[PDB]
Amino acid sequence: QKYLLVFWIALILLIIGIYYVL
Amino acid sequence: MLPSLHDILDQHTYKWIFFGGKGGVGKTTTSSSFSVLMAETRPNEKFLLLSTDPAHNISDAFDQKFGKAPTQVSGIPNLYAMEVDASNEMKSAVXXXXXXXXXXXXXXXXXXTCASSFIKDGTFPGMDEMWSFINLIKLIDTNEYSTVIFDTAPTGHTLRFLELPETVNKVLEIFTYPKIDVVKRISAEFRDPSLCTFVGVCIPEFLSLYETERLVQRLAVLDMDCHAIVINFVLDANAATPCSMCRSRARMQNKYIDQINELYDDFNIVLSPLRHDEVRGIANLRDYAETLIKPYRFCWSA
Ligand SMILES: Nc1ncnc2c1ncn2[C@@H]1O[C@H](COP(=O)(O)OP(=O)(O)O)[C@@H](O)[C@H]1O
Ligand SMILES: Nc1ncnc2c1ncn2[C@@H]1O[C@H](COP(=O)(O)OP(=O)(O)O)[C@@H](O)[C@H]1O
Ligand SMILES: [Mg+2]
Ligand SMILES: [Zn+2]
Repeated sequence: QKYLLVFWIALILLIIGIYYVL
Repeated sequence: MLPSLHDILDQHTYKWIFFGGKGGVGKTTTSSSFSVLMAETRPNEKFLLLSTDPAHNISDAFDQKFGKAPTQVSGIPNLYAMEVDASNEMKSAVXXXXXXXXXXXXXXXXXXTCASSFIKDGTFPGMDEMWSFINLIKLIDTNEYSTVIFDTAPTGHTLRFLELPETVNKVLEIFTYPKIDVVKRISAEFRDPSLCTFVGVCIPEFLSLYETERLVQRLAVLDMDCHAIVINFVLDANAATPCSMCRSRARMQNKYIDQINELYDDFNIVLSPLRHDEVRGIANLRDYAETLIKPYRFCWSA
């Protein structure tokens, strides 16, 4: 889950970043 | 009280209509039909249909092809169709922000392109819900159509889509004009009963009870009105019928049908019967809509 957590952080960043498109 | 949706058409003030529920009950067949009825009745206005479900099957109902851009139906000019996908937004974006994203990830990795290739294959969870909200907002801004109809996906996702604007405005206003006012006006309309409305679809089984109660409870939270519901896949048989199968299934349905009426008697409950063949083509649609305005005549009717 450690590396996956980074992936979760990677995916969590896409959600926050995609917000700027709005 | 009256088992029909005639009260809906009279209220021209409506702008947003929804059709939600479980899968395999007629969410698409029902929405597409209701739109045709409203168009032929109001020829001096525009109307739009839209599908938010990845399993886009509207084209198979009209026997006509549709794309990711708004098109016009051959049978009637007043109506338009459309379907949103996630392979066009990424295609148009195809980065600048994504690059900076990696730097942030690499940073923490230190304190503790190749990634571009990942964008090609996609497979990004939630993209369907994220990009979909973007497309609608672009279409919602335009003010040429009068109303909009939705063929939503299962309840598990449509709810999370409705809560998105309420959270975006929060974080935005917490971290911070044309953009914020647009979303603020949208969430305002979705909450007014004189403009928006949500309709449900189910079948006479056991899972309908739990699903319907959970749906209404989560809608009352958002202050969205549910003024009616639709039942489908009904049999017109009775104990007098000789077929044992048709007789057994009917007894199973008369049970749950009576339950729903007692709980939500305040709502407009309508019953749709079973048909011999499928529902494909404008021919079969205009016949399926008559059951929603004038009620069918069943055996036990009176
Ligand atoms: N009244 C009906 N009688 C029989 N089959 C129906 C009826 N209404 C819809 N169907 C069919 O049931 C299937 C599921 O309904 P459909 O409209 O495709 O929506 P969904 O995919 O959301 O279940 C489709 O094959 C549809 O054409
Ligand atoms: N052979 C069958 N005859 C009639 N109803 C069935 C049959 N198999 C399943 N069902 C019922 O059809 C509904 C859908 O099937 P279910 O097993 O619940 O899976 P799913 O939710 O994926 O459709 C349920 O009410 C289920 O009990
Ligand atoms: Mg469908
Ligand atoms: Zn039979």
